[PDB]
This record gives sequence, structure tokens and C-alpha cells, in this order.
Amino acid sequence: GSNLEMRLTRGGNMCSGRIEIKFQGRWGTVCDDNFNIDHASVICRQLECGSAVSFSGSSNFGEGSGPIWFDDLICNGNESALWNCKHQGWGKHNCDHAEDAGVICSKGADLSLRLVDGVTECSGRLEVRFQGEWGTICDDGWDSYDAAVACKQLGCPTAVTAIGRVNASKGFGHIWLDSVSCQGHEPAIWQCKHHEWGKHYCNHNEDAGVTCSDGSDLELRLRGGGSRCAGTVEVEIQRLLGKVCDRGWGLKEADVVCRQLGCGSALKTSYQVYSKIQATNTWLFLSSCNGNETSLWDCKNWQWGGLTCDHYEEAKITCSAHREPRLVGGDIPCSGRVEVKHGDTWGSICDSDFSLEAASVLCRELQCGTVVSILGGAHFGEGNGQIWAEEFQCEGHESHLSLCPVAPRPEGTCSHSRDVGVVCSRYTEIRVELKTLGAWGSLNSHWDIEDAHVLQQLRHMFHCTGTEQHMGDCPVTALACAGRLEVFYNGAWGTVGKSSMSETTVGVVCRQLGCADKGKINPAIPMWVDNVQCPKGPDTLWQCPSSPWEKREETWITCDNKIRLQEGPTSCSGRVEIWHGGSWGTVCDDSWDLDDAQVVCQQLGCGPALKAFKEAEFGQGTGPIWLNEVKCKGNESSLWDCPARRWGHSECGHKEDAAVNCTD
Amino acid sequence: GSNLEMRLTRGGNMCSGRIEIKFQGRWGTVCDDNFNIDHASVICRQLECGSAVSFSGSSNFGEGSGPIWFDDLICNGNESALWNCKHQGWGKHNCDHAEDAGVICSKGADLSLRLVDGVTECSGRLEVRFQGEWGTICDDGWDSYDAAVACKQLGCPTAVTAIGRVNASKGFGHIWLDSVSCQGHEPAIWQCKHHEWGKHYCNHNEDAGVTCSDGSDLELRLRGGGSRCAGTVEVEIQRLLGKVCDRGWGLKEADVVCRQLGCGSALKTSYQVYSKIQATNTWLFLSSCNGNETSLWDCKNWQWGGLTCDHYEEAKITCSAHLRLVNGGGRCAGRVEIYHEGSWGTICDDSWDLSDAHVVCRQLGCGEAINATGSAHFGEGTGPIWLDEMKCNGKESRIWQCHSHGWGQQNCRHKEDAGVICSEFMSLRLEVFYNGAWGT
Amino acid sequence: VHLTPEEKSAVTALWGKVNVDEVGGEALGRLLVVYPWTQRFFESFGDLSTPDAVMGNPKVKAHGKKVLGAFSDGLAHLDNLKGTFATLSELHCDKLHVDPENFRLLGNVLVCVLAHHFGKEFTPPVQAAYQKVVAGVANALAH
Amino acid sequence: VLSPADKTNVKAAWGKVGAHAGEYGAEALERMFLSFPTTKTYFPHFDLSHGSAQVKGHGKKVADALTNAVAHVDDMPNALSALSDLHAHKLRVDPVNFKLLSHCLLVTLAAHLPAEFTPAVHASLDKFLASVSTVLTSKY
Amino acid sequence: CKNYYKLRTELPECEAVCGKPKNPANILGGHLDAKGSFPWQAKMVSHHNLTTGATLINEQWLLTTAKNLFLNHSENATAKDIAPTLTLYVGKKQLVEIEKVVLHPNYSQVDIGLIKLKQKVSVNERVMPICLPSKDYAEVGRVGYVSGWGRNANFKFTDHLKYVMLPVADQDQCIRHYEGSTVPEKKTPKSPVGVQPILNEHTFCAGMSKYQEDTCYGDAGSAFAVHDLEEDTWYATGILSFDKSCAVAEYGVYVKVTSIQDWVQKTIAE
Ligand code: HEM
Ligand code: HEM
Ligand SMILES: *[C@@H]1O[C@H](CO)[C@@H](O[C@@H]2O[C@H](CO)[C@@H](O)[C@H](O)[C@H]2NC(C)=O)[C@H](O)[C@H]1NC(C)=O
Ligand SMILES: *[C@@H]1O[C@H](CO)[C@@H](O[C@@H]2O[C@H](CO)[C@@H](O)[C@H](O)[C@H]2NC(C)=O)[C@H](O)[C@H]1NC(C)=O
Ligand SMILES: *[C@@H]1O[C@H](CO)[C@@H](O)[C@H](O)[C@H]1NC(C)=O
Ligand SMILES: *[C@@H]1O[C@H](CO)[C@@H](O)[C@H](O)[C@H]1NC(C)=O
Ligand SMILES: *[C@@H]1O[C@H](CO)[C@@H](O)[C@H](O)[C@H]1NC(C)=O
Ligand SMILES: *[C@@H]1O[C@H](CO)[C@@H](O)[C@H](O)[C@H]1NC(C)=O
Ligand SMILES: *[C@@H]1O[C@H](CO)[C@@H](O)[C@H](O)[C@H]1NC(C)=O
Ligand SMILES: *[C@@H]1O[C@H](CO)[C@@H](O)[C@H](O)[C@H]1NC(C)=O
Ligand SMILES: *[C@@H]1O[C@H](CO)[C@@H](O)[C@H](O)[C@H]1NC(C)=O
Ligand SMILES: [Ca+2]
Ligand SMILES: [Ca+2]
Ligand SMILES: [Ca+2]
Ligand SMILES: [Ca+2]
Ligand SMILES: [Ca+2]
Ligand SMILES: [Ca+2]
Ligand SMILES: [Ca+2]
Ligand SMILES: [Ca+2]
Ligand SMILES: [Ca+2]
Ligand SMILES: [Ca+2]
Ligand SMILES: [Ca+2]
Ligand SMILES: [Ca+2]
Repeated sequence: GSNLEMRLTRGGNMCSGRIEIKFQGRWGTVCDDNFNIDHASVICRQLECGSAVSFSGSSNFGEGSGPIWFDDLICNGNESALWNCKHQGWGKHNCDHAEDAGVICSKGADLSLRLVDGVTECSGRLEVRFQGEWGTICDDGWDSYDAAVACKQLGCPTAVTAIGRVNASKGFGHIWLDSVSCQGHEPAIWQCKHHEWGKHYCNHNEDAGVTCSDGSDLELRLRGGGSRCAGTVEVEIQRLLGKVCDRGWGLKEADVVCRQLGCGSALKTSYQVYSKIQATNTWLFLSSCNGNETSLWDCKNWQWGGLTCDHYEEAKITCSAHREPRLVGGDIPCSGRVEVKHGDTWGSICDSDFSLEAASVLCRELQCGTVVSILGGAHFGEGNGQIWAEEFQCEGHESHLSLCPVAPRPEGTCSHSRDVGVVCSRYTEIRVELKTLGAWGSLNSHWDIEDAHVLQQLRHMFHCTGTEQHMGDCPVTALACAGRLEVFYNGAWGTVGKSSMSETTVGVVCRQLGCADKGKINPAIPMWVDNVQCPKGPDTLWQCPSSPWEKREETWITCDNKIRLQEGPTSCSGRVEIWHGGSWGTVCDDSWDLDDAQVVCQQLGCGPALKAFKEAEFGQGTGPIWLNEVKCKGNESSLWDCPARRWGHSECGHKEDAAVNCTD
Repeated sequence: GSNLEMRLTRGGNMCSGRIEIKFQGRWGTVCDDNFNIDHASVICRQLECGSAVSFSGSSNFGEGSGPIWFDDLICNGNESALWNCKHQGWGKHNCDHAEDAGVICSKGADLSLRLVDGVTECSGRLEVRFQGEWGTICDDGWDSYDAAVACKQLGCPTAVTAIGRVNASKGFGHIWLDSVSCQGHEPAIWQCKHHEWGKHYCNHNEDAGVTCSDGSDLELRLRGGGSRCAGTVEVEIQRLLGKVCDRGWGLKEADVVCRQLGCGSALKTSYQVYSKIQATNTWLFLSSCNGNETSLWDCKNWQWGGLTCDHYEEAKITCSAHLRLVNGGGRCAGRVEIYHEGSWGTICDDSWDLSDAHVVCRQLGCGEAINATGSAHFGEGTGPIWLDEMKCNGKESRIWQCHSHGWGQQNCRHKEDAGVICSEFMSLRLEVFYNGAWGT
Repeated sequence: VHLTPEEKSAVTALWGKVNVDEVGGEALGRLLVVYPWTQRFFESFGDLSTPDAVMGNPKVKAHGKKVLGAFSDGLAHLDNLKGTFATLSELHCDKLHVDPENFRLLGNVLVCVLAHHFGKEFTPPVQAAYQKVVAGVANALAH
Repeated sequence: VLSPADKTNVKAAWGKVGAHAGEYGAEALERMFLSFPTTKTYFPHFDLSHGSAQVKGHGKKVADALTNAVAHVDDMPNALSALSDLHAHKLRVDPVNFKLLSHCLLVTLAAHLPAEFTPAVHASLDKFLASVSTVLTSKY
Repeated sequence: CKNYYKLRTELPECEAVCGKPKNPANILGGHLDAKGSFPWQAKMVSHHNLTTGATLINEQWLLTTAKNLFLNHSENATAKDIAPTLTLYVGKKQLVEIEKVVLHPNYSQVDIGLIKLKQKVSVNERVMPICLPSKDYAEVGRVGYVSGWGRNANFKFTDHLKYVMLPVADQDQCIRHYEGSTVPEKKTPKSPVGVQPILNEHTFCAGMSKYQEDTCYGDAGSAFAVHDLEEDTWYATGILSFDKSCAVAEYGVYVKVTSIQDWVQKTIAE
């Protein structure tokens, strides 16, 4: 050529705008057809304008005038000038004036990136300089890849690159970039695909930002719920305390948070409020979490600020370790002293604040079935540590103890001598070998395919139906109230052998007959069974292995009293306690007059009553409350004959446990 | 030139008729294009015939014959002659002889007003005479000021002026006047601002009327309600029966009616029927008025007749002249009830002693206390328990400032709501129970 | 059509709290801004290009006050709307040549202004009542 | 026509509408049904009473469509092509009903967002709703 | 013979007058036609009550768009059954019976159809044909007056006739606005309104006026009346074809009347 001159028109400065070439003394444009960054680089180098920041071809710099010179330029990048690639003619083009190609050159744009108004030198609102003036970046299409590119471009930690300005307000001035599409490896934010500079409809409320952190100053915790891992989510990112907006916050993100904190799964998107929390104007916005993420920081496109959580609440959560129970000190699997982990510390529970509903929730959560009994007074051993002063107000249907409403008390409840114990139903311990009496024996006399199917859980005659989850739910077969032991089998009655009759077997018999918890052996039809040995856990005699039925001086037993007086100077004075439903309960004081005291005193065995006490004179009792509002006539032989709101469903509390004072 | 003689032809007299100007030795008419009251006023002042009554462009005065000199004129009103506005050229026009414009001036006008089909000579359906033809007036924009202007123009006692024709049927012919706008000082009705004569957007059903009266023959009372100040509103105007329609009738006019009858204010727009009353063709329609007036006739723009209250109903009126202790069997005894979080709450009797009773009794001003009853002695309360363990020393003046367990922190039930029996509590059974002891 | 007494009461109660000096000017400015061809009739009111110029025009505010006074007059006579607006309809039809649709546009703009100032108080029932009111005003003021 | 400033204002206004869009659309439909009873003739199978679940769901759908149009404000004829064919052929909704619904949507936004319903934003939202109505009724 | 008429004879014949309105003037937007400044404008109503527009060109014929004549009709429908369907109103409300309607042979490329009345209409101040131009007034910058019986800003068919002063726009800009790049291999359906116009060498475009007011549904067929100040005569420069540009599409597409003048003359002479 050597006589052709070109210029860039309508681009703010001399190194940007439409491509215009002079030929035959006429200013003409260039098509966008087969136009890419190679042509822009060639043009920018030709004008001594540096490299090519970007190229545009839809006449974004306006529609030019004059004849289009080139249509399909094939430029590989290393050309001396634009009018040297092959193209397809000088003035031949199937183009319009809407296809004028425009370029933006390096020394004209003079691009640079910076972070403004953040909690750190690498966080806050992202601002880009274009043609000498600073402008923000619209957050449309702004995601973790863009944040990573920006963080690595500013040259500071890129371990975790969140999006959203931390606490910066809306920027002032232009908004240059929009819909930035980075792959995560571009040298700078403007080498990525994006909308043309300044072409968008974004307001300044949508300014994009980043949070460049080295995965070490991101902290998450739950505050206000009375435990380490139950309460409102409170994120601390680079010393800035904020919360999580509950928009698109379900059990998946909650489970992610719980796994991050190390408290198993998430049960509830709320909590029982124990303490207030500081108000924080910055929020964390989660787009979507898969649910298997080891941490919330590994979720996809979580904004740290930059939006308003006005019509949404703070993200609340209750992990399954708020009150995570366990049973220790029990020889059989599903029995033992109750120990509940209040977040991270294991501690026992007093027997005066653990109702049958709470024990049922405990047995259900621990996959232990239903509750058999509540054994107070540290039955399974003295627990070392602390005693939680929380009274569980369980309804009885909660999946976990964490969901139970809790009413803590300020004062100490009791010493470790009154640790509560709970015995659940599933005592099978089967792995085919089965463990009873402390011996690991091997169980096919009555082993069907349903028993094998149930053994789903992973000479006893299991009767599984193939549906129950655990072998404990399977009805197992292995075999007034003071006299000779008689057993009914094959349509005939017979005695029970006294050989190898331990105290556990007598207790099991008494509990099954529902008139005591223990018993004693006393001296004196054929004999059906002999050598009965009961393990701990079965409430019925027929779950005890023994010698086979041999139809051919016997077990005379006297069960203990159903009613006893506890915490008294003598055996005929103290808080009244009765036995029913498997566990020792108490009697409320509602209308507890002297007739009730007379009935109790004559049932214990000693003489007349003196004074019927009220409101837990001798202290709160163990187990549940069985009897309340007893209208004894003063002549009933036993307390069970008097009308009352018998056997549970009583609105009384353990602070109103009745008491009597009988003659010695 | 300045020697153009102008004449009006075939319009009754010299001041009314079709315009006709002599130029170039020939007489020519004028187009009606862009012809308004300004051109008519210019023509009238050219002949010294006064103001411009109206103008006609449909060649009603008669077909012309000659070179139409003017077609389009832009006259603002103040011109020394018709040949001074932007007449867009002389002789040039796009009319025919059927578009010739007439004009009627004040001096030659035979304008007149009359009342027809009314109870008296001062009321009825108003009518006006235009071009020797008697026509009616539409009632749109016909307010009390127009009524007063018409009454003054006709000439008879005009102390009270009321719009609305009395019992008058629809008129016949033309509606020569419409949308009259008078300020009340015009000598006649045509000096007011209104629409062009003959041009209207009404029908003869909306024929405007007037009721000129001195206020001595206007009577109102309530009939059918037995008492004088309850029942439907019956109207007597110029010895004519009538009833008030409820269109635009609220309590504000109802209390005006009640004050006029002298029975206090208004209570409701309904009454209990006592006797049957006849139905009158004419009605009283009240547009609106403030409500502080001393009489119904004294508030602005009330229409008497002239419309049918068929879509609406008759207007009726009936004038005005047609901490705590709960369940205690007394004032200073009962369950101690406290208020918190916008709900009444109770206090559990846990560790409730006579010190707490003294505190709650002195807070309520009931002196000291005799008893501290528990187990819901005065019935179980219905409200969440706020305080559980009260540790008052028996000296403070308030109960909530004690060493309780906090609001909402309790382990009790409503079956043991605390109650007190203060010394000031008194019961009667003759024996009086004061200071916790019975006596004569 | 006749307006129900409950609708009349709601309309009157909502109009009692209407700032007469500002609501009409707001409605007129919003009309001139949203529908620019309505600025043709107000070429004597000064600058009317920028929306801020239209809303801040003192002449527009005064004329909006007059318009809202006319709406109040028509509200006091909701049952007789043609009679009270006959002179205004004649003025707009002859002296100004205002298209009747501009009246409905201003009515809808006024409804939006009322909603804007009254928030949730402008319930769908009172909006329907005011829609009937403005439709009646436009019909009485047209042709 | 939607100027770039008008498109910016519409985008900002609908962004600050945000999650309340479904019940905004339900309220707009309710206001259209009450204020303009002639629009109820296109929903003979709907429960048109206040607080209806079906009307609330349809308002949610309408607001979702408007949000899609706002996101594709530069390509509205393509974003609303299916809705255009629907409203123009299957339902044959007269465009005057579209203008009534646009007015009711404007009333809803004014009642719920008074601080942000500036005359410029109100004009921009009216232009956007007119564009949506013209796109939907183009094939009518 | 009387006014609004001229004598066409060197016994004689008295015909109407080319577009000389009694009171000449000086649709979303305003400009209410209070003085009846557009006598040539006619209101065409289909069977299913969609008001449209048609323009008087002589005492007996009217120019409209084939898309207007095909409303509530099948795409295969002929011109014989279209005529009984249409109802035509000229003047205030003067119903005029349609003897026959003849479509353009290339009605898919030139959106024009002719309407012939049963009897010649009585020309007066409210009914008067517009004159087909002898020149090309569609040169860019010319401001023509577009009357209209179509919809208004509320999409309700306007009760009163309205008009707008729409200046013709650059053709390349109009195709670029509707099609892609004025070249056949790069044209795309880029209309801001769903439907796309019939843009070719026989049609020009006129943008919105200075108040962003344009033509909406029902304005099709209305003449792009151009006031020739030299001879004070009104010429139908174009017949509005793409009325769907209410306010979204910046340009309304008007088919040039000069391109169809030969065909309309051959028709107006059977
Ligand atoms: C919709 C209800 C409307 C009402 C109740 C109303 C009321 C009024 C009032 C009270 C006046 C004053 C008359 C005078 O000063 O003599 C007036 C005049 C006027 N109106 Fe309206 N108006 C309405 C709508 C409109 C609209 C929509 C427009 C234009 C698009 C408009 C344009 C005008 C103009 C230009 C004037 C004369 C202003 C002047 O002379 O300075 N009006 N109208
Ligand atoms: C901005 C204006 C409008 C928008 C964005 C809009 C949007 C929608 C959407 C998203 C649907 C759902 C289509 C589907 O689920 O398949 C729909 C359906 C429908 N629309 Fe609209 N619409 C608008 C205006 C209107 C108006 C004004 C009416 C009637 C007065 C109307 C009548 C209907 C009907 C009858 C349906 C069918 C609903 C059904 O069958 O359950 N649309 N529209
Ligand atoms: C966002 O938060 C940061 C950190 O709290 C703010 O930066 C501090 O601003 C105060 C001014 O009150 C200075 O005294 C500190 O030195 C700043 N700290 C740092 C690390 O820069 C920042 O101003 C906040 N931006 C807002 C509120 O828009
Ligand atoms: C012309 O318009 C009429 C009336 O709108 C259409 O008749 C209706 O057609 C639809 C669809 O077939 C029916 O559901 C209605 O019941 C018809 N209404 C009637 C007959 O009164 C007619 O289909 C239209 N012609 C077309 C679309 O070609
Ligand atoms: C989580 O699951 C998704 C698919 O649901 C999978 O793509 C991803 O790799 C998983 N991540 C981990 C850490 O297991
Ligand atoms: C029971 O009564 C006797 C006699 O009144 C008394 O001595 C004894 O202390 C009482 N029991 C208790 C526990 O106080
Ligand atoms: C109105 O009443 C007067 C007086 O009673 C009577 O002369 C006149 O005929 C009546 N007009 C009617 C009934 O139209
Ligand atoms: C009624 O109140 C108005 C105030 O608008 C006042 O002008 C008028 O004088 C009052 N009338 C009486 C009788 O008090
Ligand atoms: C109140 O106290 C006195 C004496 O302490 C007692 O005689 C009386 O029965 C008590 N009454 C109640 C209702 O507690
Ligand atoms: C069109 O409107 C007329 C009334 O002008 C009516 O009689 C006719 O039934 C309508 N036709 C349709 C298809 O709606
Ligand atoms: C229709 O188009 C053809 C060529 O495409 C042309 O020859 C013919 O003249 C056109 N029709 C008319 C009436 O001009
Ligand atoms: Ca290209
Ligand atoms: Ca090419
Ligand atoms: Ca965004
Ligand atoms: Ca088995
Ligand atoms: Ca008790
Ligand atoms: Ca008892
Ligand atoms: Ca004339
Ligand atoms: Ca003339
Ligand atoms: Ca009237
Ligand atoms: Ca108690
Ligand atoms: Ca106390
Ligand atoms: Ca307590």
C-alpha cells in the first residue's frame, strides 16, 4: 500500500472505535464477517496502539458511512497492516452498515482492576478502569470462576474466591463489564467473554465484587440456641460478622452446615431460642448446595453480601447433636444410664426431669424401639461428669431429642446418685450368632427366610414377619401375686422349676405379672419347664432361654410391694411411689387428703396414717407420674382400687409428688 | 377604499340577518368557516347594533347570491372592521352559497324568557325565545346562580331560588340554551357564558326549570313515622306535595333536616313505618351541601322536581328526638393476673407466701393482705404463665420488679394460679367481712 | 351507573386524606411524563422534556391543583357528573381539542398516584371504586 | 419504544420487586377482575373470589412471564413467542384487556413500592408493559 | 356544478376534487380530528368487529391493505366472499355499501386491496377523496399526516378519528430495524413486535413523531397524506401496511402509492 491511512472513529479516544480505511480518497469501514481477535490485534499493532483489548462488529460504535472495503478477512494475527490479509475483494461485500467492525486497543483502554471499600485489601466492590475512568462490574453472570480470575489477576490469595461485595455500597460512575463469562484461567477479567463495554441495563445496586481469601479466615458458627451446633447461622468472613439469608435454604444446605461444624445431620430449620444475637447488616446468599459438600464454602456461587435479605429471615438450624443421647453402663445394647451430649460435652440426666415421652424419644432416636422402663437412682452406675439441669418437655413423637422443647432450670437438680436410666425394647444383640446371658451362642430349628430378611437390621425361636426393621421388634420365644409359679402351655397348666432360678428371672416374672419390679424365692399339677434363666431386657418370661418343655418342690415367689415410700426416715414415711407400666412412678398431690394416706399406709402393711404431705415434701420422685386426683374412700385395700386419673396422662409435675407419714 | 357598506338581509331587521358586504361595486356574503362569537361581535359593532347574541352558518336566513368576499377570518374580537383580520385573501373562498353565515345582534334581538307548566308564575319549566321561536333549556350546568339570574330577569320575589322544574313535563321544539354559567350578577340569562345557541348535547328530558320564591311558601316535615321527627322527608313548595330522593343524600343533609324540624341531630336514614303515605310525581334532589346549615332550603343547589327518582329510593330519617384481680367475688381478692406481651397472664403459686400477697395488695392499693391462696382458688386462668417463683420481700410497690424466674420461664400449670385476699376486700352475708375477719 | 353506598364511603374516606395541592400536580406530571403527546397541550407551561422538569414545573403543579379540584367537585356530585362537567367537556372538546382518551389516561394515572401515596390502603375494592369514579369522570367530560 | 434508560429502570424495578412477584401478579389479577369485570370472561373455569388459590397460581405464572421478559428485554418477541401465539389464537384475548392488566400491574407496583415508583420509573414500567402487551397481541 | 366538484369536459361530466379538504389540518397519540380535516379516511369494520382503515382515492374506490380485507377470513379465501363481510363507514358514520373488493395480484408483496362502492359517494366537507400523487413525496424527511380509526394508548378502538404527523425515515434504517442487515442472506426476524412487516421496494417507512406517538392496530389502510404546499393539494403518498408498530417498533411500514398507481388506475377502469 504505502498510501493508505486508517483511523478509529467514535470510540472515546484515538485507539478505539470503528475501523475506517481510506481508499480512492473515500473513508470506508470493514465488515464483522470472519472478524475475531486476530484482526483486532493486527489493526491495533498497525496503529501503534498496542494489543487488542477486544473487538466489536455490530456497529456498537455507531453506523459508519461510505463504502465497505473488506468482507471476509482471513488474518492469522502476525500481519503488518489490515490491507494485507487475503480477504475476498476491495469493496466486494455482502454487508450493511450495521456490520462495521470496531476494535479497542490496549494503550487506549488502559485497563486495570482494583477492589474498593471492603473489609480487606482483597474483598469488596470490584472496579475496572476503562479509557481512564473507573467503573464497576454488573453482577449478572458473575460467578465463582469470574471471582477466581479477578482474584488471581489482582495477585492475592485465590484459595476461596466468593462473589458479591462484602459490605461495600453501590459504586458511583460507569458500569463497564456485564455477563462476564470466565473459565477460571484467563490472565485477566477482560480476556473473558462478556458483553460489550458499557452495553447493559444494570443499575449500581448490582455491582459485582469478590472475596479473595486463603481458606483460613472463613469461619462459620451457630449462635443463640443454647448449644454449639443449634441456632442461627452466623458466618464470620474476614472479621466481618454476618448471617445467612434463608432464601433457597432447606435441609440440604443445613446438612452441609452441620457437616462443616461436625454435628451429623440437620433436623430442623429453626431452633429453641436461648440467647439473643447481634444484628448484622451483611448476609450470605447461597444459590444451590448439592448436600454432599464437606463445607458451605465449597457450594456453588455463594454471595458474601451485595444483596438485601429484607423479605427473608436469617438461616436457623438445629443439627442432630444439640441433644444427642447415648446409653452407657448397660450390659445389653439398648439399656443403660442416659447421657446426652449438649453440643460437645457428655453429661447425665437426673431422674426427676426425664418423662416417658422423653425416654420414648430417646429410644426411638437411638434406633432402640420403644421404652420398656425408666430406672431411676443410678441403676446402671454412677455417671461421672456433669448433670444437665434441663427438663425435657418432649411430646413423645419427636424423631430426636434435639427437637424436644426444653425448659432448663437454674438450680442444681440432684447428685449423680439419681442418674436416670432407660431400658429400650431392642435387646437382641444378634450378629448367625446371638448374645444372651453374656454368652455368644449361635442360633435353624425355627429360622425361616423372614428371620433372615429381618436380620435389614445389619434355641430362640424368632417369629419375624419380614417387615420390622430390628430383630428386637420380632416377638421372640425362648422358654394376689404371691404363690406358686404356674405356666400354661399346650392347653395345660404346670409349675416352673426352681433350679438355677436367679433374681433376674424372679424380677422378670414380677414385672410381667405387673405387680412388682423384683421378687424373692419362697419354700412351698406337673412341671412344664425347668432351669429358667432370664437375661436383662425381656419383660416377659417367655423370652428367657431354658430347658425344653418336659411334661413330668417348685418356684414359690412373693413379688415385692407395688407401692413404696422413698426418701424417708423410716419405711412408713416418705414420698409415695407406685409401680406400673414397668417403671417406678409417683403420685401427684391433687386432692391428696388423709383418706389417700390411710389407704397407702394400710397397703404398705403398717398401721394408720398421720399426715398426708403435699408438694414434694421429701423431694421429687423418679420415673413418670402415674396417679393423681385420687379419690380414696379411706377403706380401699390397695391404692389401685381408688378412682383417679390412673396410669399416665397427668398434668401434674414432679414438684407435686405426694407423701405420707404412717405409724412405725 | 374604506367605503364598504355592509348590510344584513332576510333576518327580520337591520341588526339580524345574513351578512352581506359590498365591494368592487357588487354585494357579497361571508363564509361560516371558522366563524365564532368574535366575528359576530365584530359584525355587530360594525353596525352599532350592540353585542353579538349568536351566529348562524347553516344558511338558515336564506341562500345568498354574489361573490363571497371572505372565507377564513382570524379575529380576536377587537377589530375596527371585518376587513381587518387574516381574511386569507379577498374573493378567494372554497364555499358555496349554502355556507353563508348569518348573525343576530343585541339591538335587533327579540330575546325573551318565560315560565310554562308550573305551580305558580315564578316556577315551572324555563323557556327562552330565539329567532322568534320558544325553546327550552338543558339542565346541565344549571346551578342556583342561573336560577337567581333567571328569577331576576323575569321579575318576581327571588329571595330563594331553586333549580328544577316543578311537575313540568318535557318541552317541545329546540333547546336554545345549554350549560349556562352565571355568576349571579348578569341582568339577563344570555349575558352569561354558555354554549352556542341551539347547539347542545342534551334531550328534552333534561329540561331545566326554576322555582322563584320568597321563602315563605317552603315547608318540610316528616310523614309516616308517627312522631313528628321520624319518617320520610315530605316537601311542601308552593302548595305542592313532594318527597325527598336519596340521591346524594347522606347523614349531612339528614342532620340539616333534623335541625330544621328542631329535633337535634340525625341518627339513621331509616324509620319504623307507622302509616301509609301517597306517592308524589315530583321529588327533591339534593346535590350536596355542607351540613351545618340551619335549614334545608338554605344550602346550595337543591333541585326540586324535574327528575325521576326511579333508579334511587326515597330518603328516610329518624332524628335524635324520635395488674388486676379476676373472679374474686369482690374488688380486693381474686387470681393475681399480670399483663405482658399484649396478653393477660397469671402467676404460679410456687413459693407464694404472704410477702408476695402484701406486695400485690399494696400495688393495687388494697392495703395489706390476709391470705395467699394457691391451687387456683379463684378458678384456673386462661393465659400463659409469666412468673413462677416470686421472691418479693414484702416491701416493694411493684410485683414485676421481684426476683422471679423471668417472663415466660415457668414449670407450672394454670391449675395452681396464685390468688390473694387483701385486707380491703369486703364481703356481705348481717355480717361484713373486712380485714380477713367476719363481724356484725 | 349508580355507585354503592359502601364504595361511596370508601372513596370519600380515601379522598379526605388526599393532599389537594400536590396529588393533582403529581397526576398531571405523571401523565405528561408517561404519555409525552399530552405535553402538546401544555406548550405554554415552559420546559417539559425531562421528567424532573415536568414534575417540578410550577404551572403544571397549579394546573394539577385545578384538575384535582375539578375531580373533587365531580366527587361531591358523583350521581350528576355530566351536568357538573358539561362546561369542562365543552372547553376540552372545542377550545383545546383534547382527545377523550386523554381523560381516561389521566384517570388511570391518578389511580396509580393514589395507590403510590396510599400504599396498602389502596385495596382492590377501593381501587375498583376509584376506577368507576374516574371512568364516570372521563365519560362525563368527553364528547 | 424502550430506551436504554427505560430498560435500566424496568430492570431495577423488577429486581426490587424480586420474590414478591407471584403475589404481585396475583394482586394485579385480582385488581383487574374487580376493577374491570369484563376481563373475567376469559377465566370461566377460575375461582375469581378474593384470596383464590387458582388466581394466585395464575398470577405467579404471569409474574414469572414478566420476569422472563425483563431478563430478555432485548429479545421479548422471542421470549414471549409461545405466550404471543397463545393469547393471540387460543384465547383470543382482546388487547384492551392487556392494557387493563398493565394498568393494574402498575397500580400494584405503586401500592407496594412507593419509594421506587418515581415518574421516570413509572414511565419506563408503562413502556415495558406496553411492549409486552404489543408482543402478546401482535398476532391478534 | 356545485362545490367540491370540477367539470371534466372540454352533456358534460362533473367529478370530485383531488384532496382539497374544506378545513385542512396543521393512533396512540393526540391530534384529535375535531374539524374533520381527513375526509378521505374511511372506517372499515370486519365481521368480528375489528375496526380498520381505508382511504378514499376517487368518488367510488378505496385503498386498503390485503391484510385488512383478510381479517376473519381463510388464507385461501377469494375476493368474492370478502365484499359482503366488510362494513365501511365514511364521514361521521355514513355507512357505504361495498359493491366489490379486488385484491392486488401480488398482495403478499404489495399489501393493497381496492374497495369499490355500490354507488359513488357524495363528496362534501366530511367525505372527499384524496388524490393519488404524481411525484414521489416519500423522500426522507417529509412529514405526512396519518389519520386513523385504530387503537389508542389504551388499546381500545378510538371513538373519534385521530391523526399524527409522522416523518418518513431512512429506508435502510427501517429494514435494519425489522429485518437484519438489508441483505437477503443476513435478514432475520428482528421485529420488536412479534409480527414482521412486508418490506420491499414498494414500501417506505415513517417513524414516530417527536412525542413518541405512532400507529397501532386498526390503522392499516390509512393514507400517508402529504400536504403539497406548492399547489395546496393533499396526496396519498403511502398506504399504511404494518400497523402493528404501536409504540414498540419505531417505524410503520407504508406501501408506496406511486408503485401501485398503474394498477389502481387499470382497476379504476375495469
Ligand atoms: C381527566 C380529567 C381532567 C379534568 C377534571 C380537567 C380539568 C380542567 C380544569 C379545571 C381546567 C381549568 C379551566 C380554566 O382554567 O378555565 C382545565 C383546562 C385545561 N385542560 Fe384539563 N382536565 C382534565 C384532563 C385534561 C387532559 C388529559 C388534558 C391534556 C391531555 C388537559 C388539558 C387542559 C388544558 C391545556 C387546559 C387549559 C390550560 C390553560 O388554559 O392554561 N386536561 N382542565
Ligand atoms: C402482561 C400481560 C400478560 C402476561 C405476561 C400473561 C402471561 C400468561 C401466562 C404466563 C400464562 C400461562 C400459560 C400457560 O400456563 O400455558 C397465561 C395464560 C392465560 N392468560 Fe395471560 N398474560 C397476560 C395478559 C392476559 C390478560 C389481560 C388476559 C385476560 C384478560 C389473559 C388471559 C389468559 C388466559 C385465559 C390464560 C389461560 C389460563 C388457563 O388456561 O388456566 N392474559 N398468560
Ligand atoms: C466495610 O467494612 C470495612 C471494615 O469494617 C470498612 O473499612 C473500615 O472503615 C473504617 C471507617 O469507619 C476505617 O476506620 C477502617 O480503617 C477501615 N478498615 C479497613 C480494613 O479498611 C469499610 O469502610 C466498610 N465499607 C462500607 C461500610 O461501605
Ligand atoms: C370470525 O369471527 C367469529 C366470531 O368471533 C368466529 O366464530 C367463532 O369461532 C370460534 C372458533 O371456531 C368458536 O369457538 C365460536 O363459538 C365462534 N363464535 C360464533 C360462531 O359466534 C369465526 O370462527 C371467525 N372466523 C375465522 C376465525 O375464520
Ligand atoms: C456431590 O454429588 C455431586 C452429584 O450429586 C457430584 O457431582 C460431586 O462430585 C459430589 N461431591 C462430593 C464431594 O462427593
Ligand atoms: C411423722 O409423724 C410423727 C408424729 O407426728 C413425727 O414425729 C415424724 O417426724 C413425722 N415424720 C416426718 C418425716 O416428719
Ligand atoms: C303543576 O301544578 C300546578 C298547580 O297545582 C298545575 O296548575 C299544573 O297543571 C301542574 N303541571 C303538571 C301536572 O304538569
Ligand atoms: C358552614 O361551614 C362553612 C365552612 O365551609 C362556612 O363557610 C359557613 O359559613 C358555615 N355555615 C354556618 C351556618 O355556620
Ligand atoms: C385465710 O387465712 C386464715 C388464717 O390464716 C384462715 O383461717 C382462712 O381459712 C384462710 N382462707 C383462705 C381462703 O385461704
Ligand atoms: C359485532 O358487533 C355488533 C354490534 O355492533 C354485534 O351485533 C355483532 O354480534 C358483533 N359480532 C361479533 C362477531 O362479535
Ligand atoms: C406482480 O409481480 C410481477 C413480478 O413479480 C410483476 O410482473 C407484476 O406486474 C406484479 N403485479 C402488478 C399488478 O404489478
Ligand atoms: Ca456479520
Ligand atoms: Ca460475508
Ligand atoms: Ca443481578
Ligand atoms: Ca421363625
Ligand atoms: Ca397439686
Ligand atoms: Ca383424695
Ligand atoms: Ca362551513
Ligand atoms: Ca374555507
Ligand atoms: Ca343533566
Ligand atoms: Ca405450686
Ligand atoms: Ca415468696
Ligand atoms: Ca417452679
